[PDB]
Amino acid sequence: ATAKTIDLTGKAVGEVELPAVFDADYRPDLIKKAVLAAQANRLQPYGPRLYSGMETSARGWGSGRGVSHVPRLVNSSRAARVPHAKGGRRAHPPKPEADRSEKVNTKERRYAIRSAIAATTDPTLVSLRGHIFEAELPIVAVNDLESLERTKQVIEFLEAAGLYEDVLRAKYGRHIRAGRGKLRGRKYKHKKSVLIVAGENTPILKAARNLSGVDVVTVDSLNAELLAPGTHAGRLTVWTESAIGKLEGAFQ
Amino acid sequence: MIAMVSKQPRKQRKARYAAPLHIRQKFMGARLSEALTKEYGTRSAAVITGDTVKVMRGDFKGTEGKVQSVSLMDGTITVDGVISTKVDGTEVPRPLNPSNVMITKLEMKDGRRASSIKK
Amino acid sequence: MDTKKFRGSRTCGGGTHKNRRGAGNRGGRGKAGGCKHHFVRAMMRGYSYGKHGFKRPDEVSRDVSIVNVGELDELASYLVEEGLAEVKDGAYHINLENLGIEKVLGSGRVTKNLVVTSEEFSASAREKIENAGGSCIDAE
RNA sequence: UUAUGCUAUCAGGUGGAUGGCUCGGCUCAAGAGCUUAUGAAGGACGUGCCAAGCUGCGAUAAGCCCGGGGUAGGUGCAUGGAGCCAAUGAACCCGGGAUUUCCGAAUGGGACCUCUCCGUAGUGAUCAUUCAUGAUCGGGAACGCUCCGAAUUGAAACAUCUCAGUAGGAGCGGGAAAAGAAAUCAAUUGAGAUGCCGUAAGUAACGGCGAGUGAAACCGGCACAGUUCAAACCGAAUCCCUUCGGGGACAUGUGGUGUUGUAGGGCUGUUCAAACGUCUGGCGGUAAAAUCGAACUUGCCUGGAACGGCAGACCAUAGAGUGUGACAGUCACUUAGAUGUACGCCAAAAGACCGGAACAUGUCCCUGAGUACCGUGCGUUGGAUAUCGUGCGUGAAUCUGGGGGGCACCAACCUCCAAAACUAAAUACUCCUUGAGACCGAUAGCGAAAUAGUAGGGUGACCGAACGCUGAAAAGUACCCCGAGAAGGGAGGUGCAAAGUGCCUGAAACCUGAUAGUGAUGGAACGAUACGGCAUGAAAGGAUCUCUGGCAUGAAGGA
RNA sequence: GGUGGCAAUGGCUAACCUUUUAUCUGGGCAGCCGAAGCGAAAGCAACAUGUGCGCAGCCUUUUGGCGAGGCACGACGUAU
Ligand SMILES: [K+]
Ligand SMILES: [K+]
Ligand SMILES: [K+]
Ligand SMILES: [K+]
Ligand SMILES: [Mg+2]
Ligand SMILES: [Mg+2]
Ligand SMILES: [Mg+2]
Ligand SMILES: [Mg+2]
Ligand SMILES: [Mg+2]
Ligand SMILES: [Mg+2]
Ligand SMILES: [Mg+2]
Repeated sequence: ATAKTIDLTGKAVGEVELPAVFDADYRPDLIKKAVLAAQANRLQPYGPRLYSGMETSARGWGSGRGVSHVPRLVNSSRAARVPHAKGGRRAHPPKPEADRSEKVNTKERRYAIRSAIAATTDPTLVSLRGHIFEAELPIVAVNDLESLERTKQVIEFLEAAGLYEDVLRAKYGRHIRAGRGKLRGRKYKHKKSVLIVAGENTPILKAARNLSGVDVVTVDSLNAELLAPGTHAGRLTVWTESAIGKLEGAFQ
Repeated sequence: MIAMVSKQPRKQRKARYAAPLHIRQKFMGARLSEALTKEYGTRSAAVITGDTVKVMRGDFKGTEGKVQSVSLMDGTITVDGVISTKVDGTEVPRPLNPSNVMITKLEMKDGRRASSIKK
Repeated sequence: MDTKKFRGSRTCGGGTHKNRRGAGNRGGRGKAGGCKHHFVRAMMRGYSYGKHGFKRPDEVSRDVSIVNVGELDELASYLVEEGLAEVKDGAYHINLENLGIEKVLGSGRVTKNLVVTSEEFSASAREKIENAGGSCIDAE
């Protein structure tokens, strides 16, 4: 229902009434649907070229030569163009014309977002999600958190709130992943630590941006995948007063 | 120079591999000593043939010597005293990466060097 | 199909490996054979041969949107509170033109005084509205 | 010592799988988008000190000159020798020039002759102009427009139909192209150029009414933009070239006016005054290479080497990433964020210029012809007696007019004004640039991780590969012995490690040898099961576990 | 079909805009499906339950009762 607000030193200096977005029941299935839909809508078309393995004039020898009936080069016995021939076409490859986007109705996507927002208040979900923290949820901060412009100020606030341990966990838990992703550009497997939600575009977006594992966004740019990374709800999040005020009819 | 335009390893390495010679000059950068960084205002400078450096990584940590030679294509420097004795027994220089050394004394026989280091 | 479940089955649920060759295993392409060997299937799926009737031009032909008097009667208070109808000395004044309906039909009951103006009414709609104390007004 | 063999393992050889790595590929997005007679693209040949391929370049030939950026090295793929260049600022990058053989649109003539003949030294062909001069030609990944135009296939045969106006062909042509300001769409009364997207809708329509084919309008968006002639009236009042003298066009009409539908314009009269637009101008933005850009290279340990572990110190609008002897925010390049930039491009204030808009009056004048329409044939279309095209034939009217409203005609109503012209944007595409990626990871991904359209194959049209990886550093094995040896081997070195040059890892098949078992009286799906011999049984398997017995309870069964 | 959102005062948006670089958030009612059928068409246009049986569940004197859904009628719309 009601939540205390902590100043930059971390002491409660008032009360805020939580909007109706916070007493929404926990729906991991709908959260999973919303996050999977957003991930799928992010995806990018790919596939082999149009005639890859097929730009030959190869034809079969037929019967009477003691060889398989596969197409062969017109001036050699080397087989061509068939999916079981070396250099032949891929049978059933990925198609750039394939449509990977998923649809989720706006009503159930908003329901999933509300469920994920309410999941930021449960200590059991947040600690089970992986986060290390010593604060009391939900964490509402006075609006002056939005006006601070350097990373050191954010560090001081997070330490005063007992949230910086999660940032350190994300920083030291950053690990070089296994496999081909490193060559493709995904060298690290990153952790998620803290979500800061601001009332509007403020200096705290840049100020908290470089913290390890940290996401800083506004209420307008809040979606299911920020509140449930990997389809798991229970993200440790810092709300500001303006964000809580602006969340009154945000997804209802 | 390789901007955050491309965070892809392939594009970074292609840029470095096919770098022009004037870009490979900047690859010879090395950390300045505390006195040099204080009295130049910059944190690093290009290792030039002649200036004194201290090797701070590898088999030759702690050695101080003058840069004998610089190769821009290889991106290596050669330092007096950093050598590889070969099966003959004759002493051959072992090329070093400039990022493994630290400049302690700059060669300033070139009047253009000061602006080359900064601005 | 579930490709993974058939990895090792050889035929992959097709029966003989001589099945699953071409359109010969379907009896032809599309809805072919509807007079000869897919005649009964054509009857079942509605593709039997024949033509029937005629179409009039869309530019003269027209369908009318409808609403039964039960629907109007038993959600008229919602219409008045939503602005599409008004209460004049106790009688609901509903104008179907702003609802998008052009014919009132007579299904249901009429329990209140409805003064309904519409392009057309069924006869039974007329009696049901008039016995409830209201009236029917045609749109000139 | 049983040979020839058989089975298993091991060592080695061969081989090149696997793993790991990747400057390549592929796909998508965002940009940008023509070039060549001032000789292009493409090709041939040449060009390097040692140079064969590729790449670059052109007898000035891996290059020459100028300005800017960069600054200490450079001399392409490709660190070999010897030199040369560079502080007189090279290399490199950005911009601008020069040189630029022969063929090639190829164009003085000719080409089974990439050369050759005349040399009068070259405007080849077709065109415009006054005959000074000018235009066209070839190329460009796809996209665009115009025209010509199959068959396989489906219909479970097949002919109309479908495949499909597809494939293919010919012409034109730009950064876009085409379309485009209603003789329209509607429906009782409305809208108001075109294109593109969504929808209507697999609907209407067509169809051996089979299979199938298949709209549009309305409506919602993206982007918005309107106009110019012909004629009436006027009549040389104009336009072009120029050596500035003049010359050419032009009364078969240059120019002015005018440009349209509940008609408009002209001619006559009155009123209001002038909006759009063109040029100048360059406030200022965009804008080359590029410049700056925080904070550790601290102790100990391991190691060949820390970017690792454990302590310690910091930056963050920078914790994207890559390199560096192993994992790097603080070592280097960067990044976030700021700077600068020649030529250019857009560009506001402010000036110069042709000028615009209403009304009154009407036996007044003008408003596009082998055109619109129609007959007939054919193609095409969903277009059905109601698509569009075009072959033949026929063929109007002139505001008291003409067209349309899905067979024709009559009437009413509604609606427009063709047969002349232009016109941004929204759209398409991907040679190219940048970015990105649940993409591929060397038999994959482009054929090509490119000395790859290469080697090679075909007379030709054309077909078309394989081949990636030493190491941190060449430290790329000195000296010695054998050997005919500039082979190779041994010994000995280097290196953390031979990883010893087609060199990382280094599977199997196959081959050589060793070990265990067996074996010259022996019967064959090469094994499963049980019990034995021999060998092994270090780790990862058991320790009231294994062996051998006693005692107690004991189901079915039961001497 | 399984699992969900919303639900006759219905559901969902498409293109597109908002992207501050494909996500995303907020818009977007055009349209589609449902809401009335029958008929070739012209056209006309229905039960917010009249009756019975009865499962689950509930009550019950353990034999019955009420009985959503279900089933069977009756009535009505329209074509013939
Ligand atoms: K057939
Ligand atoms: K046949
Ligand atoms: K280094
Ligand atoms: K690294
Ligand atoms: Mg051309
Ligand atoms: Mg057939
Ligand atoms: Mg036009
Ligand atoms: Mg067709
Ligand atoms: Mg960084
Ligand atoms: Mg390949
Ligand atoms: Mg390939």
